[PDB]
Amino acid sequence: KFRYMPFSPAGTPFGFTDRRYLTMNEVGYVSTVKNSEQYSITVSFFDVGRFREYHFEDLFGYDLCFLNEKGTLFGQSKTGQIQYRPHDSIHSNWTKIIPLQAGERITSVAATPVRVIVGTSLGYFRSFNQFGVPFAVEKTSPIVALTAQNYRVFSVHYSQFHGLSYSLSELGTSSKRYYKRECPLPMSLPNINKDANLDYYNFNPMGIKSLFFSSYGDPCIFGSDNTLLLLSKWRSPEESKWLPILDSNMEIWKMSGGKETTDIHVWPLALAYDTLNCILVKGKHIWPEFPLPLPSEMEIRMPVFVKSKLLEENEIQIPVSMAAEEEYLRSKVLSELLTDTLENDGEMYGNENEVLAALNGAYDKALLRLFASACSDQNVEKALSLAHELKQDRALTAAVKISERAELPSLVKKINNIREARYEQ
Amino acid sequence: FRYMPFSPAGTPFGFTDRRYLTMNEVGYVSTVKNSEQYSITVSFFDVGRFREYHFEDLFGYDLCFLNEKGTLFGQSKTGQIQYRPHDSIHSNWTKIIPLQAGERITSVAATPVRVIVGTSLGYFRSFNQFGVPFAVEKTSPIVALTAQNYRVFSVHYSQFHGLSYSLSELGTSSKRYYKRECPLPMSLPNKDANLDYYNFNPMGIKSLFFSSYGDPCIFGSDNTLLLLSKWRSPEESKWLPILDSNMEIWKMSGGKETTDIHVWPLALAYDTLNCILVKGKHIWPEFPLPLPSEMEIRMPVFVKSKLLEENEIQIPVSMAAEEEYLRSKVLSELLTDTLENDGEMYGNENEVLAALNGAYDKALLRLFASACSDQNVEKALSLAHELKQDRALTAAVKISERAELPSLVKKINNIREARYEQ
Amino acid sequence: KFRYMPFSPAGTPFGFTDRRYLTMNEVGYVSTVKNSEQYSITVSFFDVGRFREYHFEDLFGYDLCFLNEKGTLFGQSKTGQIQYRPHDSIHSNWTKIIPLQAGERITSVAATPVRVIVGTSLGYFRSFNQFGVPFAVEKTSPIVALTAQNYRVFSVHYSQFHGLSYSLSELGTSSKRYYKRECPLPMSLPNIKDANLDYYNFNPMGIKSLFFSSYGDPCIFGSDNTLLLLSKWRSPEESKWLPILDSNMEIWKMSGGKETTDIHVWPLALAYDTLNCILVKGKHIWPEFPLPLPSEMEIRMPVFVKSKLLEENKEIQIPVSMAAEEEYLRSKVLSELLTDTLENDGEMYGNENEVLAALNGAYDKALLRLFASACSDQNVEKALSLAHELKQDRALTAAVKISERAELPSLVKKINNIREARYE
Amino acid sequence: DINIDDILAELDKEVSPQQDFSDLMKSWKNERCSP
Repeated sequence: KFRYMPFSPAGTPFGFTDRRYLTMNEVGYVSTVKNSEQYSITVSFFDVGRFREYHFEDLFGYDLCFLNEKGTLFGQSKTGQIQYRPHDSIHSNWTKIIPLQAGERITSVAATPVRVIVGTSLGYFRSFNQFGVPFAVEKTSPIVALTAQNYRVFSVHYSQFHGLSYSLSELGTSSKRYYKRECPLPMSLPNINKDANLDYYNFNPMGIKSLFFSSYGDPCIFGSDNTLLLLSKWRSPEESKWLPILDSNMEIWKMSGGKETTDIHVWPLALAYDTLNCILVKGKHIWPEFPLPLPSEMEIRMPVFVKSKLLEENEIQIPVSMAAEEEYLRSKVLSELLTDTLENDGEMYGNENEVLAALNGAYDKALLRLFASACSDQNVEKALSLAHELKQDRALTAAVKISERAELPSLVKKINNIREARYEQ
Repeated sequence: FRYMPFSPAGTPFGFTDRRYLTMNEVGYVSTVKNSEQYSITVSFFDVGRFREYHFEDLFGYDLCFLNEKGTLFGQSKTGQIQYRPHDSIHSNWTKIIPLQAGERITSVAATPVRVIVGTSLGYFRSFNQFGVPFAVEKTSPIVALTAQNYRVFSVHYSQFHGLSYSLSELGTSSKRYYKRECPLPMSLPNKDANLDYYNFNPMGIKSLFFSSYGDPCIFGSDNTLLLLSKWRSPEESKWLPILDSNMEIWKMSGGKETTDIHVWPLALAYDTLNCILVKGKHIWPEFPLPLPSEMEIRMPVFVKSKLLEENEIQIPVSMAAEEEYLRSKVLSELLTDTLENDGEMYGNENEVLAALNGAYDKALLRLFASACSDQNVEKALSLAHELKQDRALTAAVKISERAELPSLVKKINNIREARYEQ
Repeated sequence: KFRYMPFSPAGTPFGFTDRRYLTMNEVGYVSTVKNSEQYSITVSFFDVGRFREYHFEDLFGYDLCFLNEKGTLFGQSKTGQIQYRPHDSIHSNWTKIIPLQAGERITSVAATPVRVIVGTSLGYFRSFNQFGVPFAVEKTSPIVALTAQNYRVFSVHYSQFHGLSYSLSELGTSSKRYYKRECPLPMSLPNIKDANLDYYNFNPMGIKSLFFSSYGDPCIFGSDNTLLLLSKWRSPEESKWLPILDSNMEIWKMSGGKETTDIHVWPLALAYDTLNCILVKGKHIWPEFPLPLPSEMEIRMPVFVKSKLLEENKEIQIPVSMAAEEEYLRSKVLSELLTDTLENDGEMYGNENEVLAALNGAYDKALLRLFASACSDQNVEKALSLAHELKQDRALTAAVKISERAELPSLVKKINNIREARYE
Repeated sequence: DINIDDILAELDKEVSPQQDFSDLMKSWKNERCSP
């Protein structure tokens, strides 16, 4: 019975308003409005300079739009048409009519500089390269959503018989390797038990706000839970795992200073290194309206906080040790992802070296603060562990100072032994 | 779920006293409901190899795996399993498995090397070619059991695990699982004959069977042939809908879907599916078994709407070129996989690969001429990259001249230089 | 619909009583009792020498308890409060409350000698250290059970959509290795008496219990009442769950063929070749506060046709052939796992080498009984195949002697060729 | 039913102080009851 409604990353429903948004890539937002029997397609750009906001009137009503720097992927699921429009006039707006069997509806269409992907409701995965040339076609689980960057291709699939799953993949030169094949995604699913939210569900039954790769290309998805999930160590599936790096719900409740504000809503756009690019919608319609607001860019925060204690202590007021814990964990996961990119994916921005160094410093300072807290607790064992997790000897001597001023001479000896082992190694 | 027993490519009675337990290249086990007894007519498409003996079955074995060395006969309810070797020297040994309350043999895969028995509960079971137990284990509810050359391949659906499949081959030390209960992408079914076959085969898999080389293949309720390409490489393993029998029958039908036509794939003869076309309400073959109508492989790249707009269905030259391109690509890949693992089991596979390279490059050059007609430099250039041999580059540059596109000429020349130089 | 409820290994509900076993295992059992609002938690250790019993009152009403030689992990799902109590008592009972979002309820708690694990209804996997220092928080398919033996942690990831799944991993002090990740767990959920449902209310999944083996192989006992062991768990390629016991059949066996009902094996822990579990012969499948003496039953390969036994009986008689086959399979699987552990993890007791040797002997002698059976059938080919599997060449001398006593000169010649081949 | 039990047996054929104590205890009983 389920309806495989076509959806595109960060796309918005029609609602009673004829204007909508097919997608809101950080490059640009594809605002489309149904006028008469056609649709006025405003291909807007958050960077108008390199890509001016060209408009074209579409009589085909292309529903699935996938914006990207090379171009945009305008296609209509019902017609099987994919009128990709390169932003460069050098390449024409190549179009193709995909074979659609009875009831086949294009669930999503991913567009990448390497190639273009098109998923069908029947599970018959399809994908063609640029300038409309066939690339490959196969059968997989019903494609739910399609987010791909370069060779990387993250595909989400769901069936009423297979369950929530995602076949993360990348274009191995020999063939399209699948880091994860129909792996069970741990993402939260929408619960019917709101009219605008349900309309969005009628538009996005999966309640998936958007699928967008990180600044480093890491799989990042955002949905009903109002939290951003990152598949850490995705390049190593054996050890890969999803992390709720950010939680828009609690983050908004925090920026409200304990003043729960239902009207506020967050719309994913992208992940700028550590800050999540996402519109902070402020209307009944959880999705942005034609006058698209500015992007709200918030740093990730480990959801290690309990609203009750934060309210009791109190834009929220947070205990110094509790904030230290969150900062420590975020620094750990961040630096981990930084080294992952720098080594497995390779250094790209160049500044990532300094980013990792600063993350190491923050990791160590948070460890030192928590170690001082533990010494205040006199838990010599807990403080000793905290000192052990230090990743630099400067923090080790700082912890020696903390213990000495904390009158922990035995623990100072333990730190001395720690450094002995470390620098002697 | 019904979890009715299923044999490789079998038919129900359809409110009748005659049916087939299974259909295979080896044969088709036509059975008559001989009162309480069952005149199981073991029909062989090559009776010369083995005599079609109409042994009476008192147990009414619902399940029946048919391998050239022996025709198995399993009974899900009673749990008794009659294995009747096709060789008189080998006697028809029988066994009774311990079935738990509700446990029912859903399918069976009897190989000459080994025997495998699966049940509704998912309690995987196995014996030797004579019935000596090999191993027993619990798995997902068994729904399909296809095995040849001890290549145990199986499907498993569950209300909780869902549709899945356990591809495996019995290594000497043990059975290495290529794809252990991985999620099968087969499209589950949602007229009267369709309801009958869903009562008999609610799973919707018209038949689970390996390919000519031995690659996993299957025909779902979607009426499309799926083959697990790259199965020998789990990371690269992918299911390929190598046939859409709907699309094929539609094309041969002159743009006219005809329900009465129904295909029944016993196996895949490399590039031409071994199948029986039955024209009747009942999708399964009836007692007057139609001749095996081996269907040529056709990648379902054709657009049905575009195909009928073009109009045996007239096919665009470019679209047919693309279909040949994809068919030869996927084939060549499968042949290479089988040859690096199984080798030239036929002795013709290397020549088939050479012919596939030739035809694949021919389709590439035809699409290259099409792209040159499109005057798209990067299109024809990408097509030039796909070329494998040097004569393809000569043809590409010659066509680029034919379309007065010197930029291409230069690009193909550079690629040709880099190719034959290194 | 399904309901996510806190679970602990082999736990028991309060039922009509005010006291229930929070959990039980080889190390011991912890049972709580309602006491004028305040709950009285009692921690009982099986090995008196190793540890000392202690009881404390729990105002938080912790429903989740994990027991391991090092300590205990008491937690309350509805509150998110988690308290660890080191058994040594050298270290204070560090305690903390995890962040529980609306509806986030702790599904179970896992204790590792170095790390700590907490599972939530939302699948928010959380990792703390022995002193409670957080490690990281991860979202995964909701985990219903969190067995953790030594450094080996076995989790049961189930979802309404992802279905039944399990992840096997040994975090260890370092070199954390994930043997398996949310792979489908081949177990059968209960069918949907009042006590059965209440336990299902107390255990929606119907998991009778969850634990590792004596040597440390993951062990599961679902509502089906079948003990499944992950053969070759150390190697994911050949990893496979093998039903080593079907409690219902064994009970019907020892009952003299009688279809007893009240009997309920309460899985406690799996000794090598033998299951330590309590037979609750009462309406309540779970036991009572006056915990009875644990019972021991040897593992059995489920290859007995109940119809065959019924026909034999009309004290249950088993054909020597079907018996011998069962002992063959049991010895085979036991030797497989024993060798795997011995080569992979050495031995905590030196006897295991001799145990494996005797098991190989029993394996060969079971092949020999079945070889004689085939010889009596004149299936010299089947008997030849049997002797082919024979591991010991001295047992092969026994087999050729049998063939001589079976008057199978062709057989005898075949086994002689086998003698020479093995000598080669 | 070829009786290999002898064959399996031979294939298996491949001063305990406790015993001394048992002998003592038997002897002591006999002494007690013996006239």
